[PDB]
Amino acid sequence: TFDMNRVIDEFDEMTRNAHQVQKQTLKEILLKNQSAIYLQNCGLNGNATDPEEAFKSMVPLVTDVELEPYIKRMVDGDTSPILTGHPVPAISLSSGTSQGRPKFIPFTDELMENTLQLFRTAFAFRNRDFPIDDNGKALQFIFSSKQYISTGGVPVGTATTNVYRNPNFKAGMKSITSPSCSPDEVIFSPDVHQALYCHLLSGILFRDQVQYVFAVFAHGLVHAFRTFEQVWEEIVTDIKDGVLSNRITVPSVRTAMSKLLTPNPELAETIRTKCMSLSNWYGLIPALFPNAKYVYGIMTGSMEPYVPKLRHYAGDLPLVSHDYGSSEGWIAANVTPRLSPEEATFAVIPNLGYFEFLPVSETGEGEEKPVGLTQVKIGEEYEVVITNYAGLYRYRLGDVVKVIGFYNNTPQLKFICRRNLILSINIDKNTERDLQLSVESAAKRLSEEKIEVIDFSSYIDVSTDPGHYAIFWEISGETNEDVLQDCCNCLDRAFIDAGYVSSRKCKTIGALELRVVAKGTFRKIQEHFLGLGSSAGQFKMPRCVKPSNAKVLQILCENVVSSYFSTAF
Amino acid sequence: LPILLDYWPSMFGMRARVALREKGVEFEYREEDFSNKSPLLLQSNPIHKKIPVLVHNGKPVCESLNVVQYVDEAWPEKNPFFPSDPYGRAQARFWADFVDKKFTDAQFKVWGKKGEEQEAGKKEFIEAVKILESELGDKPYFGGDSFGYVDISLITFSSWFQAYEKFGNFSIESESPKLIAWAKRCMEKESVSKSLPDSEKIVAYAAEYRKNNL
Amino acid sequence: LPILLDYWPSMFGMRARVALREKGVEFEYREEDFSNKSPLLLQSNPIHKKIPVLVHNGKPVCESLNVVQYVDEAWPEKNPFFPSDPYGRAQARFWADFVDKKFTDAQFKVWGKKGEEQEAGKKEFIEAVKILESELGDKPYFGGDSFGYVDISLITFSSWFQAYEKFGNFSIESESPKLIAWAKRCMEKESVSKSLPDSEKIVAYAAEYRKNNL
Ligand SMILES: N[C@@H](CCC(=O)N[C@@H](CS)C(=O)NCC(=O)O)C(=O)O
Ligand SMILES: N[C@@H](CCC(=O)N[C@@H](CS)C(=O)NCC(=O)O)C(=O)O
Ligand SMILES: CC/C=C\C[C@H]1C(=O)CC[C@@H]1CC(=O)O
Ligand SMILES: CC(C)C[C@H](N)C(=O)O
Repeated sequence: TFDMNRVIDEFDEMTRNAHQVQKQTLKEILLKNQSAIYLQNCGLNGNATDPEEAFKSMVPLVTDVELEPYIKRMVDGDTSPILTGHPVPAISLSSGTSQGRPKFIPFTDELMENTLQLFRTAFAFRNRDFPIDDNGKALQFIFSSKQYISTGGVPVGTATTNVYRNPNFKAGMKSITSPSCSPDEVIFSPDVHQALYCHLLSGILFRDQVQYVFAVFAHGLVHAFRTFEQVWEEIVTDIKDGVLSNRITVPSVRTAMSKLLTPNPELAETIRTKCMSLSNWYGLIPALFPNAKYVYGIMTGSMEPYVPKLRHYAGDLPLVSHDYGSSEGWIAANVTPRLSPEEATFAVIPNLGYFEFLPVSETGEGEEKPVGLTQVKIGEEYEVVITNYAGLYRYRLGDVVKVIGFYNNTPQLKFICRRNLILSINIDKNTERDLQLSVESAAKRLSEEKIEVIDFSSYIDVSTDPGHYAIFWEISGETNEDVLQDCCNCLDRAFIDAGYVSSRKCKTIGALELRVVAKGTFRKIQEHFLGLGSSAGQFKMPRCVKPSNAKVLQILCENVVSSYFSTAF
Repeated sequence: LPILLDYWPSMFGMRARVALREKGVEFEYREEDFSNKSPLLLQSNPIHKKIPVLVHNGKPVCESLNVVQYVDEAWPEKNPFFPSDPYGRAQARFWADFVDKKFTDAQFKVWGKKGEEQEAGKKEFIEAVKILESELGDKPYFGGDSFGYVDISLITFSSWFQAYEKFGNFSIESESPKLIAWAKRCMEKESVSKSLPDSEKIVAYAAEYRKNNL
Repeated sequence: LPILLDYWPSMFGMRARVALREKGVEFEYREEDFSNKSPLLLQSNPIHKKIPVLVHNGKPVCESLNVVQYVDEAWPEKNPFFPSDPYGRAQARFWADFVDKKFTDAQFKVWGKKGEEQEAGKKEFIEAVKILESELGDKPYFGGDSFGYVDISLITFSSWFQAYEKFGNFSIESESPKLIAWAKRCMEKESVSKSLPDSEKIVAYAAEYRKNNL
């Protein structure tokens, strides 16, 4: 049960207990999982009285390539347990690549627990700094409308979908958020670009009680608002006649929205008046719900360029930087949210995992060995290595972060990070160029509609005979299928290489499937990633999914706003 | 500086713009109000009064396919649309003539007329896109091993494909896919990717045309 | 030897014959029965099944004007049909398009029709011959300093001049002596003195056509 003072006190006690709870986090992870086969090869059994020392002297650091076959083993019909343990209820993907290729990680109910608490805690310190009305609401551009099922019959998933469609999500978040404007089915609408418009419209619906505007990211926010600049007159029309735009085709959201609609002409006079009154839409956000106390989102790292466009939108409204973690392990809360984005820092919550740091202090890089978290050095930058319930045990995520200070005894983290970048050579390609060129070729049938392609992805399905390619697309508007069908053909026609030519012309690799997905999917991916625990080197999204990639994958299937197999061929 | 007399939905004006931009000319476009055909246009073709019209050396160059061969011959050093043999040239010209007859009239029928006229036009264009699909066979383009003469000739019809799909209430793609398929392939050329206006608008122009004449 | 599929009263087929003969190319003449089209006509043109069609190097070329350009491009060594410049080949193409359509449509209403279509047709033909006389400015030929492209395009309508003189009841010569006599110059050439059948035969033929279809 969420309250302000007790949780912050316990959080104070806890951050001050940083060593014990960290050490205990280690013990707990391993108590739960003394059985890991990874660990068998390492010599573990638990207990003893040199545990921490034994773990750190006996267990080698690991990369995405090496963790790939094992969680892959878990996901594909070998429903089996491995690097963590339990076949997990879901699996993630990780930005940057595993040699150009897919990265799999386990999701457990622990990951849901950390989730509520960090936000339990987060909202508490922020509402400590930005107190909300206990009867108002929030404009949250959040989505987890999609849920794919892996080929072994096992769920593999995003942080969003798995949290939002989690059984404990609704009851758990009931007390620590202002109630969502959107009915869950539209949030979970098989069409989230249309649902996004419905979301624009939903948060817009209860503005006067609305206490914050939220996206995980500033870029998410700005995406919403440039779109706002595009569609406000249409929204006026839709909401006005009590009849929704012909833009909207999926019946359950249409069903829910008709439940929301009756004809109301006066207010249009209002919105039109205010909206045309602005100077280049500056300060749009306080214009919509003028008593929102904040704009909330991740403001650091590769999102720093999106803080300003958003600031333009935010006007003089304060920007509060969001905390930092993902399914791969939670890292740190901002408990002083009143701090500006440029100075925003996030302090580590210690039972979320057992975390260690490799110093770059020598040159670049530096053959120094990992030292503890309160053993880390102020002002210096270290790489995060993660041990938690997410499949990570002493795992190199590949990201560099800086110590600005300590809140009591737990250290304060800063990100000036962006790409976790080096790469290696692939096989979800059909080169980066070939795939990218491909979307380019196909997307211009859409360009004819005054729309540009925002983002794209892909996938190898080998449950099917023959197996098939799935191309995923993020565009700026609803359209017809015919052009999208057309597009899929071009995705196929853009793969200029002779090889692909052999199979699909013969047909021993099946017709590519274009499953068009809805707005914000790749936004779901960026938002989950930069927030992901390590250091904002977290944004080069892998472009085609081998069976071993997941975070994009849960998000794969359910918002097929349409999905097709080439009627050519 | 080449002056082009053009019309936003002219598939033919588009033949001109695509041709020129395919080559390497920087040129100016002037939009026509065919209710008020220009002093320079009425001097370019005082009887047809039709576009596209490219003006070079103060010499009016008229008719779309005429204008694109003009494109070839006015800058003969970089991007040829024909191949080297005379027979290949006659094949490409052959097929450009193909683009211009039963193909153009049939689309004219599918978005311009209805009923007894419509289905005639509908089976005509499916037939056309089928002989088309047959001769495309495999080639990335049409008139050479690269972006060709008639590539320019028939690519420009692929923004009206939306128009045809809707009033026809068809889908010209499950009957002959490699065609539209080749089209969004040809859209990657900066020659057509900046010369051709939006198809919802093109759709809407045929909608205006239809609403006028029912 | 190149193989021409043709039709003896066809003006367009005469255009082809004219081109090869103006050159010096030795070719074999073939008459097609549209009632009983030969295997090669069917195997060269699966779609239009129309004449003329020349088989050369085992590759088929169809349409008369295509042919002529095919003939110029394959034999560019002795008597060139087009000017060297882009802009003159331009005008020639422009004017080759003019006689093939409006002049051929108008003429089509003259010999093949009755009543109002024939009267309006008469007006169209004399206006069009008036324009041809005007563009000609007053040139001896059309397409180059010697016998040219659009001369070749138009000259085969001179074998039908007589049929237009009879059915349209007009003298294209008292109104434009320059075009008929443009033809009567060009008639001194074996390309026209051996390609265009007697105008008597075309007159009896077209009159026969008007007997067959009502
Ligand atoms: N084959 C011609 C067709 C051109 C044509 O018919 N253009 C029409 C546009 S539909 C035009 O300019 N009409 C003049 C007018 O509408 O007054 C070309 O490619 O230029
Ligand atoms: N573009 C062709 C079309 C000509 C055309 O229709 N020619 C007549 C010969 S006089 C023809 O072949 N008609 C075929 C038929 O009667 O079905 C050309 O100019 O040669
Ligand atoms: C523990 C937080 C779980 C919910 C987190 C998600 C949000 O609702 C904002 C982003 C955040 C992800 C992040 O902090 O990395
Ligand atoms: C945990 C979620 C609510 C948000 C998370 N950053 C994601 O996009 O997956």
